[PDB]
Amino acid sequence: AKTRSSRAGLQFPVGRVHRLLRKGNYSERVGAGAPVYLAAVLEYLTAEILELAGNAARDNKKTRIIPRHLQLAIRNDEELNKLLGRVTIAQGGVLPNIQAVLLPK
Amino acid sequence: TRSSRAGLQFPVGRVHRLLRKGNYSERVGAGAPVYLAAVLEYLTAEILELAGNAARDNKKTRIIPRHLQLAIRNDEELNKLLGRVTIAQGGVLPNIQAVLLPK
Amino acid sequence: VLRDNIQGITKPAIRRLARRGGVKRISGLIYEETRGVLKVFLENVIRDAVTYTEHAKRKTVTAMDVVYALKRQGRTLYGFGG
Amino acid sequence: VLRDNIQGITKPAIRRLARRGGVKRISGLIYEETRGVLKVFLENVIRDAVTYTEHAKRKTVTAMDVVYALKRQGRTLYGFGG
Amino acid sequence: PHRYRPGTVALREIRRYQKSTELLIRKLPFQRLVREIAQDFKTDLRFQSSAVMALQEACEAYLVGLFEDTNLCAIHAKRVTIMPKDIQLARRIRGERA
Amino acid sequence: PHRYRPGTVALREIRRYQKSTELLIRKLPFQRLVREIAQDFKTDLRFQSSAVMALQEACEAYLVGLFEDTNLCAIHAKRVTIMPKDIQLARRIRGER
Amino acid sequence: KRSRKESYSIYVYKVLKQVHPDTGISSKAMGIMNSFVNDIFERIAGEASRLAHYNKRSTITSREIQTAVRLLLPGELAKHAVSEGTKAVTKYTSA
Amino acid sequence: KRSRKESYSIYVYKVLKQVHPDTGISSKAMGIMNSFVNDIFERIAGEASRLAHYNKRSTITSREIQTAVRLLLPGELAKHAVSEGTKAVTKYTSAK
DNA sequence: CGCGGGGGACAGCGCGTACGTGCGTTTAAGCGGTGCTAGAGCTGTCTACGACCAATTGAGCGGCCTCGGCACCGGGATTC
DNA sequence: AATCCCGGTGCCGAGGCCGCTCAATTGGTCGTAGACAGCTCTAGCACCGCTTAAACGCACGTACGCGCTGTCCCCCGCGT
Repeated sequence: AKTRSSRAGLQFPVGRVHRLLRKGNYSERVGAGAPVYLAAVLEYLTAEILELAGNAARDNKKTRIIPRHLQLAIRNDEELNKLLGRVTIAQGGVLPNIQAVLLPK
Repeated sequence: TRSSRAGLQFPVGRVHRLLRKGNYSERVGAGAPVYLAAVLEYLTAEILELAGNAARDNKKTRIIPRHLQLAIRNDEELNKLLGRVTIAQGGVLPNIQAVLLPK
Repeated sequence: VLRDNIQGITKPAIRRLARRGGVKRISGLIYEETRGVLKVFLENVIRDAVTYTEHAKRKTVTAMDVVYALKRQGRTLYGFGG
Repeated sequence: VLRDNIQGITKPAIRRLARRGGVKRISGLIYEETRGVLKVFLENVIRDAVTYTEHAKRKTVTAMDVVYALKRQGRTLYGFGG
Repeated sequence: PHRYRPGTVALREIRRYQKSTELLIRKLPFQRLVREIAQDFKTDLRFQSSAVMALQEACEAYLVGLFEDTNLCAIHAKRVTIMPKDIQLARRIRGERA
Repeated sequence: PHRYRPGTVALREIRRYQKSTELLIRKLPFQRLVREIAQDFKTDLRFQSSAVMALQEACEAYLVGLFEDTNLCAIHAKRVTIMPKDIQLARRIRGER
Repeated sequence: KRSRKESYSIYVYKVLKQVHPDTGISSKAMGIMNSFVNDIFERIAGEASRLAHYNKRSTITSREIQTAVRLLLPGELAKHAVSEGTKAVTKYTSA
Repeated sequence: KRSRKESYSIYVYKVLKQVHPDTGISSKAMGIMNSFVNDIFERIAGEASRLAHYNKRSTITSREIQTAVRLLLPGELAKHAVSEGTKAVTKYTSAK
């Protein structure tokens, strides 16, 4: 185990995150555990979105995740929709939602 | 002092200290604290003028928070700058919707 | 124990706030609706303020914790330490 | 010269945008109103994008200038950098 | 006796409360509500008096502004009376409600 | 011959354009509008083609979300048709004015 | 030979292959995921910077990142993110 | 004992004496001006910090403060503030 | 861009009632005065943790090609 | 009628490998930020009672919500 990612059991790069934290003027000093924690959190959120986006692609008979699948995934999940509430997903569209009073009686 | 050399009442030295202490960039130019301290002095300025007017309109000689609120919310550009700001003990502007008035 | 305290935000208190907001006539169902909204507002604000206090390893919530939380939510407040 | 370009945003185009928003029926005065809205929106964003472009000592507005500007207004955009 | 037409004292109160800046909710009921809500997040907590004052200043300003938008929604429906539907429309547009 | 009742094709168009992600404004008229607005800020400006596409993605998204709030304003007034007063109420509440 | 432009694409591909080994991703979708990672990076790191400043600390440690996740993420998302981060720090410290 | 907390209170007073020598200010209103100055400080400095990173520069010069004022402040307020900034910078460098 | 007609906007009216107004009754907020200690804030020592510098090493990117997921479609299945 | 799901085809971007390099890692010194225990001194909590302004509750009717209708035209559909 030479990499800091293997040492933490992560797929996300602990070394690169530690670099960006230092080259970012966030504080004078960056602890050794901070990049590890962050890369894991970044990895968890990444998995959470790709899980719901791969499901959306499968519902649309697609093997590839296109931006609409990310939009359907985020806007259908309550917490993902809140985390990206002030975010615009390019080529994502909107959720199908027609108001009731517009329906014919 | 650097304030007198620039002709300012606001402290150029303190602003230069805070700019470096605040982790905004590696280095801070010599003109940046002067420029920033002048803008701060000008906005502080703009509020005190309109708030001192409000105090005089309300027959006061001392500015209370309501005078600052009246100044900002009646000035279009100051109201936009502090659009997401709450002035403590400021109240609101007197404004009744028309349809609520008796005819 | 403490229970039902939201009702302490009384009907005339809500009326005074509506008057300052320029409201002339108020439905009867408004008052309970306003109690739920104020609860959510305080919930979102106090939750962030407590998270700030916990990180400071304190048992007393400071006005700065409230100010920092209001700034988080995009409702900046002047006059308490901003 | 270039003049009246805002009319390039046509009536059927504004109609299609309203459909994706779930709008069923559209008044006749909406189209000129929507043009004024879009122009105000474009003015505010392009103003900041140019301000970034000028600071970089460039004559070409990059997509990063727009992305930085959209993030300035609180309308962050994914898929073009940043 | 004597009786003003319905709506006259409402207007006198609007002019009155838009002239002043003092808080409109009684301080102690608001304070006990804050402690109850805070306890559901962390037990055994103390509050600075200024922290509660900061919370009350922010909440009342939030409520006053929300009543302004609510009033505009009722006027939009050709109505003088505000209703929960007006508040729900206001919060929906504000992005608070979904 | 055949005629749908008014509202049928409108509902049909809502479902269609809520399924797709393509831009709904024609590219050339939008680009001419961007160059004119920017020209009234600074003369002799060139645009990366992606800079115009970035401006169009955001504008259409802004107007789509604005028409969503506008639609809710109309329904609150027991109406089905959106009107300029619905847009102005939305932008006022949004803090845009 | 065009300029080196870094991205998170290789790691997004890896995580996607763990969670959906047969599923792919397009150019635009990868650009949004790259913008998502950068956005949340800046949000957490920015909140951590403010926390250190509020407490007169010159250091951003994993404790600052943890509280930043608690203030930023909604409920269940923060809960799992906190455990997945503490799990990685514990491993990194021992080895 | 004693503890020391800095504020812009003395400079706001000096500035208040310019426009309104016959008018004072309360402590609450003084705390709002302190919040106002701090808030506007953070917004300009944060915008200037992003300007430098966007253009791959390590320094925040007056040109970054100048551009930050034009992005933040609205129209006439910005024109006026740029006048203050350039004037004070000129008077400062002409008094080295 | 025009054509043609359908239903939605809007205005007028009327009914039904909810909310404003007033008074008498009732409740607790506000006041200021006193007493208690918890906890914040100041203080004082020691040292662990991170910067900072240098030298070695592979993790990560551009550049590369092939290959398959899927955009494209013309026919048949279905559902308003 | 218009829209959908299906089986065939087809092409270009995914997803993979080639190999170079530069960012990460390693081994190491120096000092300081901040942990920690010690100390004091503010203000937060508690509790009480004299005062009374505010809140509560009910009675009355007034004028506003909304339900109905009726008309007139402003959008929707559709062919060119």
